[PDB]
Amino acid sequence: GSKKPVPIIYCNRRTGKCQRM
Amino acid sequence: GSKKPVPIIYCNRRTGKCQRM
Repeated sequence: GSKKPVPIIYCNRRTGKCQRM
Repeated sequence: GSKKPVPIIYCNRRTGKCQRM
């Protein structure tokens, strides 16, 4: 319940990946 | 100057702040 309610992510173009916080 | 083209940010609710990558 830390990233579910809050759509906080970070896509690192360097590695072409994205995840939630 | 890489986050300009790519709208990659990260708002840390913990500190209630958001910035670009």
